[PDB]
Amino acid sequence: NFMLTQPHSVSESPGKTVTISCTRSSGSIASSYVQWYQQRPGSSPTTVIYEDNQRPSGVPDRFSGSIDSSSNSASLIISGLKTEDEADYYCQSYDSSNQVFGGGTKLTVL
Amino acid sequence: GLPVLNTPGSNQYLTSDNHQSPCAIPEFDVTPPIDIPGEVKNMMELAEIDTMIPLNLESTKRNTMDMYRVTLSDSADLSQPILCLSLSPAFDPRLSHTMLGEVLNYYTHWAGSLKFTFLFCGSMMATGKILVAYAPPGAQPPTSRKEAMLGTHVIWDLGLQSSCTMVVPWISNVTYRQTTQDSFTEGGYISMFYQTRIVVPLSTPKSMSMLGFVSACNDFSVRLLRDTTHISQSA
Amino acid sequence: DSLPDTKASGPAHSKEVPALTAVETGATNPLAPSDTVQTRHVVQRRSRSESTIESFFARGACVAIIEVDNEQPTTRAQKLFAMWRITYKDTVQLRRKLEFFTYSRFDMEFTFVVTANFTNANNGHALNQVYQIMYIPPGAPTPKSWDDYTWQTSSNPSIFYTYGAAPARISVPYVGLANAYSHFYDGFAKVPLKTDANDQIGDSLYSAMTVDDFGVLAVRVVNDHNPTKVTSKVRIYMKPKHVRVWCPRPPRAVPYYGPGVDYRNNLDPLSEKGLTTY
Amino acid sequence: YSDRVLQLTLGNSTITTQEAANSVVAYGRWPEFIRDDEANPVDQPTEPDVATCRFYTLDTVMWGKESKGWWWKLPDALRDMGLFGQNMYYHYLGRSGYTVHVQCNASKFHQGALGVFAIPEYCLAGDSDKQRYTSYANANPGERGGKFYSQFNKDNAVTSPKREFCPVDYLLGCGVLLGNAFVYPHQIINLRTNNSATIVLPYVNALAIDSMVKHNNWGIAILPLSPLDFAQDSSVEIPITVTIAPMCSEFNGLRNVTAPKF
Amino acid sequence: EVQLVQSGAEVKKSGESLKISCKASGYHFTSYWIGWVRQMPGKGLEWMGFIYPGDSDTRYGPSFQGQVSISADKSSSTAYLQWSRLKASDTAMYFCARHGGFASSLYSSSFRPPDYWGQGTLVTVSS
Amino acid sequence: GAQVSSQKVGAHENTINYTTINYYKDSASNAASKQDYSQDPSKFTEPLKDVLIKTAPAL
Ligand SMILES: CCCCCCCCCCCCCCCC(=O)O
Repeated sequence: NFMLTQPHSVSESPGKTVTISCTRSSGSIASSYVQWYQQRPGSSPTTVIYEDNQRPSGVPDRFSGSIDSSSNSASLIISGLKTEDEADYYCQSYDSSNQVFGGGTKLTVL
Repeated sequence: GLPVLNTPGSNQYLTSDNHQSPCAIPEFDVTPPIDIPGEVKNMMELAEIDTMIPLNLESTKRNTMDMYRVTLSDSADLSQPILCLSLSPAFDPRLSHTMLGEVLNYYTHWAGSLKFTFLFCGSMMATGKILVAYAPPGAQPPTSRKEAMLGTHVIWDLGLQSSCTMVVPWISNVTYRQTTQDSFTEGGYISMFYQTRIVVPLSTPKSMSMLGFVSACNDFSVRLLRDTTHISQSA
Repeated sequence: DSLPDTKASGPAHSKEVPALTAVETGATNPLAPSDTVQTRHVVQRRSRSESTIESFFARGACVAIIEVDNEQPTTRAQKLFAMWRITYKDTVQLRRKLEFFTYSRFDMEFTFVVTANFTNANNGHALNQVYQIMYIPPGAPTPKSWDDYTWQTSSNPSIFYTYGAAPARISVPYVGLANAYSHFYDGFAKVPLKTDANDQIGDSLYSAMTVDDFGVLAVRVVNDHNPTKVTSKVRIYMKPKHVRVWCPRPPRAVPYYGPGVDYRNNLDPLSEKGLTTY
Repeated sequence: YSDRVLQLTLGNSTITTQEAANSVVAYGRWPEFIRDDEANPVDQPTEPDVATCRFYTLDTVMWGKESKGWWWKLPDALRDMGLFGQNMYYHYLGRSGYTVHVQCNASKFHQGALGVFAIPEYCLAGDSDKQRYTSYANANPGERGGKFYSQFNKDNAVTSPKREFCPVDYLLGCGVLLGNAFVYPHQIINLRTNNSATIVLPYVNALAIDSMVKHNNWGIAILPLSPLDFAQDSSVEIPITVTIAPMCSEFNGLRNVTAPKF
Repeated sequence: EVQLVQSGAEVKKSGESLKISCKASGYHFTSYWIGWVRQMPGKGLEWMGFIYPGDSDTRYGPSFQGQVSISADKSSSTAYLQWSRLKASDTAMYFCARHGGFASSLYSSSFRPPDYWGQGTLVTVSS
Repeated sequence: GAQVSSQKVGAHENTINYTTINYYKDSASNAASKQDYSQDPSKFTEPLKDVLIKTAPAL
């Protein structure tokens, strides 16, 4: 029915700043809240952002979530990238009854 | 001191009631209006505007643009009608979905006069005459010009002015007719026949279309509001 | 207030021809029955009082059905507080009535009808319930639990309705941003630019002026949970008042599909009928 | 003098017709500027007058036996028309009326009829399951305009959806029967009576002044009510030309230019 | 601590039925719903079900109607994901999730997604 | 500060007034008066620039 498109991929260097996006495609964006999940190489998924304004335990403040209601796009800004940020990031949602994952974005830090 | 007595009907909710109620947003700063062109103050103003009638509604013409146009030709037999309608503006399938019919379908009763306007969309070199008649009910529906010419009729001559208007006067036994299908308040019959025929010279199209319009006169009105059957919602 | 009378007419034989006209001009020939046939004098007493805009729109139409439950917050499917998006497009009747016109300007009246029922017969114990209906304009915090701080309603309007009483009712003024509500909007909210990094930056929904146009209504049950689940529904009825409209439009002819003007399913409204059949 | 003949002159442009039915003023209102008691913005407006209030001629389209119709939108159709377009793209806000003149001429042995309608807030339907999904580029053709279709064919593309309108001729492109379209300001070009149609459109909107790049006020739809036919020849076709002139134009919020992506 | 523990990699031959478990620690298991998520190699995660012992809602995948089933056991504080007939396309990594609670809404506002995950289980055939 | 108006009597027994008072400051709380009157539809039926009498030719 609908998808959560994401940018192709990003390759950066330590100390850089990036904004990973995720564009919703159905349902009122302002109703449900998008999320973010980090999967480091050979590791299980972890929760880093949800509700658009709540952050889970153990997440450094370097990661912050934000939204754009008009464009139906959610953003994740990382300031001062680190070599240990190497991972895949998925944007997750819960529309009214089920969860839909995104296409996944690969971030590379040299 | 509150010596009051409660009467029947208290604490009920009637959807058509006209009582007051508190304001949820007191002291709101309403935006002043402006003069937007095209204000409407009565629904009948919409019923007084000409709109095309889907006259054809044949098997392969319905739900296509061909339903709005009636074909005329110089080779058609002169002894048979061009079109036939029943004067039931709100129920007849042809008149149901016109602006007049759409407005009427929200009301149960109607009364007044109607206008039928026909437009000839042939070539400038085509010419002819046509007879359009209206027969109040109570007799055999007209089937030939010999019977149609007895009732109300207008003889239309095709010339520079390509449109002719027929007025269906208000003739009824009841003050108001019903918008549903009912024989007790049936409206009448409308028919069209060739008088003479369509004549064209050489190297001219021999068949052409004709369009029809319907609208209400200035003495038309409806009086009891109801719901419409033209819109549905599934589970 | 009454319609014009009918003037008596006699035989006509004249150089002036009102029957003929030309619809190409874009005008409707304003004929009367006296211009084509002989007529008698009739004093007219019928009136168009029922056809006015106020009379046409002076009805309450259901627009939503909100369901809430009263149960322990960790026992069953937890849906014990709802949040309805204010809009008249959830139904078809009132939407079609309103969409006869392009712009409108009116006050509105809301009426709430609440009904409840049991779901299990094990106990049959439950006391009278009280319902809270809080209006949350766009940008205000939205409750995320049935008993969080947001329900303090410090500045949000709120209605406390006790089950069994007369239906709740309130009135709202014209709260539009412009000088009249726009039933149809032929435009976008964002415009892509040549300098944008990617096309998705400027993307927007066609015919959608704004998101969160009017806000939401939050509904809950103030009472704590009884030993048995109790389910109830809230029905909302809207009656326009002091109505002005502009720019009439043709009415909808095919089933609605979404909040836009799209059409998918039927597209065949008219039925078959012979050309020369009465 | 007769309504058969007519002349129009705006700016440095003139139009003449010898078989015009009559002139239609939509809703009986002539274009006018914003009065002091209705002006929302406080900036000093710009009123080019002659530089922008003139007749611009759009590209000619060809009318055939199998053509279903054409539709334009305003002020979108005039976005590239010289100083009017420059002012539209250089200002945040804009307002103007229009004078639409449709041109179509044929011999006395031709037959047909065109229905010219001026539709305010002329929303159109999409071509896919997704609702309100048409893109900005595909909803603003420009002077090229668009076309109607005889039937609805849902877009089955899975990747790279077209995101285009799919108007249906008999539904007027917005889910309403075409027969009722005459409630809008309109004229009919019946080849046996007249060869042009003139409509004067005032500024119609819910606001005193509104953005022009984002919102289209009026929509012009031309549908053949009766199909063309000349000499029982299937190859016949005649052109249709549309001329539009802004009236009482004024723009309010100045800034750097806008460059929409098409 | 509030955590979910799954079994390590599991191997079964094609055409057989496989069953994996997800056990909770430090709290009552059936406080809230349990969701099962799949991830084929190199692809994004996908839904499999969101179940709860009150009705055992085995909400199957659209293309796997009946094959994938879920259940919960209060006694062992563990939930189980079951396949009826394995296929070559079921080779993926499976994670069990759960939200701490806070869900009270009929609609998206407070019908929440999980915030704690298991370490995952891998289904393959050694070669 | 009440307002008295005349009713349009339809059925007679065998010139009748009714009273109305507003109790709320906000105008949105008032009930509909339903005393409005219609207008001329010429803006829709005859939007022509040079309006011509019906008896005269349309062209
Ligand atoms: C408490 C809020 C009251 C709201 C009452 C309902 C009013 C609905 C009127 C139609 C609104 C049309 C949509 C906004 C205009 C636009 O699309 O730009």
